[PDB]
Amino acid sequence: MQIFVKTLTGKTITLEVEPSDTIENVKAKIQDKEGIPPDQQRLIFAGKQLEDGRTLSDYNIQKESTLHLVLRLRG
Amino acid sequence: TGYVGLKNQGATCYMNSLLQTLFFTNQLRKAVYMMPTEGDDSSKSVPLALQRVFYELQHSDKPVGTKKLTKSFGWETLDSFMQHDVQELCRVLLDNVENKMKGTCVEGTIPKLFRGKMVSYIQCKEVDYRSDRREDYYDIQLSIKGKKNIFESFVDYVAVEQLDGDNKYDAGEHGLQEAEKGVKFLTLPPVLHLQLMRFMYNIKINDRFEFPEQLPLDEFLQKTDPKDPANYILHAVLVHSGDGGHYVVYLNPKGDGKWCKFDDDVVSRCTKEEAIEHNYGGCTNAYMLVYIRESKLSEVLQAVTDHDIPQQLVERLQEE
Repeated sequence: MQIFVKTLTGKTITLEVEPSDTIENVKAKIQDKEGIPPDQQRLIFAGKQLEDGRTLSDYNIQKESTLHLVLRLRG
Repeated sequence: TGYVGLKNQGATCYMNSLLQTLFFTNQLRKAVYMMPTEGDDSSKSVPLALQRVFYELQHSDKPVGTKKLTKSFGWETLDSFMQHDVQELCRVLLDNVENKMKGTCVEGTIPKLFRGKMVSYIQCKEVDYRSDRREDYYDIQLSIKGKKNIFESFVDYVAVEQLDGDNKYDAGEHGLQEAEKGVKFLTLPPVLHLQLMRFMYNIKINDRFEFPEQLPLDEFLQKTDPKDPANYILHAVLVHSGDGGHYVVYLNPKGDGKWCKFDDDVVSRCTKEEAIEHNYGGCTNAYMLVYIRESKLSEVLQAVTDHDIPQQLVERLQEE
């Protein structure tokens, strides 16, 4: 399915994903298209930050849903 | 100051800065107080810990501690000295409490305070095909690089995009097709949480970005309502300093405009200039912003007394 990922520029990129995909699988597709190393991605859907281990189906994520990519400011 | 600070276990700057923010969100704090915590198992109950920390920030005359709360996270004391992103915690923490509030007298609180809805509109440019998607949100990620202020940031957010080339839209029977995509806000929550995207790829954008003490966001709704215009008043500025670093929160708790600064154990009075303008940046700058909807300030920031802390809780807390 085609979901949407808003990048660190705010631009929407298209991502090709599967309800089976885990969040680490999704993060790698993002690295493949935006270059962001997975160790630094934080993806926000409906105010939930998605967890490495769960899949996209566990968040009712579907075609044309939109993820928001975010990095960290540690302190 | 009249307000108590919070001890830094080592790197809990992020937590103390949010714990203060969620504490002064009075309607939330009353709601945490009214949560059925039968003592549970302390080192297992995040709501109990939040009630402890909230109770003492309301009563103590000396810096409050965070030990039990980080315990309740399932954390060891070394995890108290790793640095962390304040917004990641808020996402994790408020999601925790939200589900812990289900089936209790306070269900719906966190979404009623913080949850808004947006609409995404997609229309093909060379075929007759349109689609819609409505998604809830508890925060808004605002772009920074190239935008001078918050106004230009919502303009960009609601601006119309070209889904083209390596990002054509999957228009069903029509296949991949060029299209336009546009976002609008259907509703904005009583407490608006704004995450400024102070990062490019971690470089950390330290540019000048100006936010105001009042924010009219009617221009970014889909249908404006004249029975509740969408003006938001600035409540909190979660300021980050670094590249790792340190976290501080500037707050006018009562919504009156008399601000204080919360640096872990030290709570200072300070001026508007020091909390707003001095935090535009251009190492120290706002990372997260809390605006409260003007129509709802009286309820959100209603004043909280010992009459709002259930007695069973005080007895549990005291005898401990």
